[PDB]
This record gives sequence, C-alpha cells and structure tokens, in this order.
Amino acid sequence: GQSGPLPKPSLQALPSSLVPLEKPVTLRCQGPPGVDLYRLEKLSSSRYQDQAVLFIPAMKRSLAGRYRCSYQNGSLWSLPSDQLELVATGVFAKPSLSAGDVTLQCQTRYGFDQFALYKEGERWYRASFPIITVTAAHSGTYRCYSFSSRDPYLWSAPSDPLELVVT
Amino acid sequence: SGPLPKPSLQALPSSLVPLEKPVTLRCQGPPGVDLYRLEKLSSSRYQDQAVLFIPAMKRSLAGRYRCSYQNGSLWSLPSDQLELVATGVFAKPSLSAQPGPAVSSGGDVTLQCQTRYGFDQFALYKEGDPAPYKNPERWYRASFPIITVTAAHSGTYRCYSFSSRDPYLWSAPSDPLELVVT
Ligand SMILES: [Cl-]
Repeated sequence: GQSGPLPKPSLQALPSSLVPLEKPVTLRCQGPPGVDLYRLEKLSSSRYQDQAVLFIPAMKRSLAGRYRCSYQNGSLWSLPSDQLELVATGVFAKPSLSAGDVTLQCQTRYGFDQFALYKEGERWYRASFPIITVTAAHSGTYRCYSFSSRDPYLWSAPSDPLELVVT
Repeated sequence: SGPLPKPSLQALPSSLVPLEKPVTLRCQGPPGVDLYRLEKLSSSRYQDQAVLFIPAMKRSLAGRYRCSYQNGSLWSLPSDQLELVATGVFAKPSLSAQPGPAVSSGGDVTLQCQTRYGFDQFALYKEGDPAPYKNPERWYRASFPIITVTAAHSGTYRCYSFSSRDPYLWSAPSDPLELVVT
C-alpha cells in the first residue's frame, strides 16, 4: 500500500571526480543485490544508459557535469543516487597560489569568480573570493583551481603547489 | 687632479630578469657630469649614455656590466659591477623542507633545492612582502642543494639553481614554500 521508492544506489567516479582533460574516469552505479535494471544519466542531456558503468577513457569538456543513476527491482524504481558532480580540470590556464592560521590567495586571470583549494592527502576549501584563510595551519602541499560559476564544472589546470610547512 | 667618486649602476625593476621580460640599466653619478660610459665586460663594448633599455631579456644579454662618467677631463672610479641575471633558462628546481634535529636547533631550518642538471650553485630566497609590512627579501647562496637557514624568518621561499660556468644564467624559480616558524 505504502511501498515507496527503493533506497537510492551509490554513484561514484574512479579514481576521482576531479578529472583532468584527456584522463580516464569510471562512473559506477551500485545498488543492493537484486537489481534488474540500472540507469545512469547525464542530467544536462537527459540521455541515459541501461548499464551501471560509464567508462570515459579520455575526459572531455562535454562529459563534465551532473550525473545521477537509479535502478529498478521488480516493478519498483529506487530513489535517485546523490548527484555525482563530474568536474573536468585543465580547461584553463592554471591560477597562482601564494601566501596557527594562514591565509592563501588563489590568483587567476580569466576573471572567474570561483576557487577551490585542497591539501593533498585531504581537505577542500571552496570560496567565491580569491583569498582563502585556512583555519588550522596544517603542514602540507596546497593547490588551487579557478573557475566561473556559470560553468561550475569546467575547472582550470591546478596551480603550482605551494608547500606549507609549520615548525 | 684626482678621480671622481664612482657612480651607481642599478637595474630595474630587478637585476634578476626572466627571459622575454624587460629590464633597464641606469648609471648615476653626481649632478652635472659631462659624459657617461656603460660597458658590458664580456664584449668590453660600451655606449656613452647612462641608460640601457632591454625590451626583452636575452641569454646573451646576461652578464656583468660596469659604468663610469667623465666630468671635465677627469674620470670617476668605476661603478660596482652589476650582475644582470637571466632566469627561466632552465627547468625550475624543486624546493622542500628537510628534517631537523629532534632536540633544539635555534630556529634553524634546512631546505633542499633539488634539480638534476648537475648544477653546482643555488640561490635560495625568502620573498619580502610590501607595506604596511615592508619585509625585506633575504637571499641565501650555497654551493650545494641542501641549505640550512639559521633562525629562519616566516615567509615564502623559492630557489634557483645554476652552474658556476655561466653564473648569470639561472633556472626558472622553484614552486613556492611557505615557512611558518613556531
Ligand atoms: Cl550540467
């Protein structure tokens, strides 16, 4: 009577969601045992496939974007998986990264309004301002990406690494 | 009558010029001198004017420069040699922090400027931020890739590698390293 939508499957990208152009990425939709049909779809085109796995040998700009997948067991469809945001990097010239609590500034030229900073393994910092301030000054290697909120999935090449070292 | 005081010889914005970038040399002695003479030691060739403009820095333009001025018929001592350096001539080295002794070390910090060209000269430096802070640049030169900075100041560091055979042709600057002394 109240048999609602089956539990959402998982949708991940291997080895990662941040995919530089021409590099490989595998999108895998995973549901519990008993799936009769899988369906992976790219939200921008409303074009889906019946296979759980979408392999992209060489990442292209047109393959960047939002993806969701669902599955059917019996005559029941599941909830959609969380949206996988497939990002393409190297779409633009890399920005520059420069300097208890430290503040770094990601400087770009294209006039983008978005930035992403991350400490290699991990920690991400997304901001709509070229000046980010890491709270816990944790020694490590940093890099940032710059992009436009108009195409939030097409990212520049990573900046040269800035090695943070606290004594 | 004896010789006149030596003039200054300065490059701007810097004596370290990345290839393709501009640099202007300026000779400057007391007010009112008659003639200026600016030379490059490699060709011993000169020009009788105080300013030399280089729209785009070239490898062959790197090297030592010197200048003197003539007032009346008297010459001045020669200016100090200006070492015009071309950076970005080689692949940038990689700068990393090295392990320090577990016991006290007096602020000492050891950095490694690693390249593979087989170079034998390294120039390490802490960038100097502008005002309202005005922090001076601090240069460190070594004949080997591993350099210990005594009582190191917090700051952004970068290094260059080069050969003693062509001391004025430096590599491109390494990626930055932000040292936070504690
Ligand atoms: Cl999209």
